[PDB]
Amino acid sequence: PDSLFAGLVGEYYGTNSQLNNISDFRALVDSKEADATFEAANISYGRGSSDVAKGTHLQEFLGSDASTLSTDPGDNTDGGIYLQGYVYLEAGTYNFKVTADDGYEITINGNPVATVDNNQSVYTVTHASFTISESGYQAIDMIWWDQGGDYVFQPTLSADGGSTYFVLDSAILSSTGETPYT
Ligand SMILES: CO[C@H]1O[C@H](CO)[C@@H](O)[C@H](O)[C@H]1O
Ligand SMILES: [Ca+2]
Ligand SMILES: [Ca+2]
Ligand SMILES: [Ca+2]
Ligand SMILES: [Ca+2]
Ligand SMILES: [Ca+2]
Ligand SMILES: [Ca+2]
Ligand SMILES: [Ca+2]
Ligand SMILES: [Ca+2]
Repeated sequence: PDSLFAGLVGEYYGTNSQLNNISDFRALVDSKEADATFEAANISYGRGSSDVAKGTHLQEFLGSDASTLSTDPGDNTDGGIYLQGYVYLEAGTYNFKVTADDGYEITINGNPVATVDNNQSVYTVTHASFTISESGYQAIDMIWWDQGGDYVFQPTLSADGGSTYFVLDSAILSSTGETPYT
């Protein structure tokens, strides 16, 4: 049975190879078991320095979510996270605005809705709008990585045409698509 919690299922992967793009990180995820798992209940991570994959930097980056880590990974040069689960959204129009170092991809109901397919120092992109056709728990997944140096990841979402944005957190996240009461 899968744990029901108000968050996404988190997996962390580290590597001593260079992560240059989304393909490289997804290949890392498919290559092995997660180096750690966690509950992603407050998806606003970092900012920090001196490589996410070194020392306790992952714990610092994950902050409020670090207390759910399954283990303390050893050192790597490069690393990233894969989050998957569900997000409660009412039918309507939305767009992401993401602050990140390095890149990332977010999908909703299997369709990319926010993509940065390269390394970058901290940058904020306002992404194109997408529609939700039916109110309820939408499938969501995210990948983010750090090739080294600084690291930050804060996807925010707007329901009102970019006037206000919110962090994805325990108010609307579900690990399985059932209603969490945690
Ligand atoms: C040179 O380092 C800078 O740029 C790279 C991307 O090239 C980022 O990954 C890193 O965090 C940032 O500090
Ligand atoms: Ca895997
Ligand atoms: Ca460590
Ligand atoms: Ca924090
Ligand atoms: Ca905590
Ligand atoms: Ca730069
Ligand atoms: Ca690297
Ligand atoms: Ca970096
Ligand atoms: Ca505003």
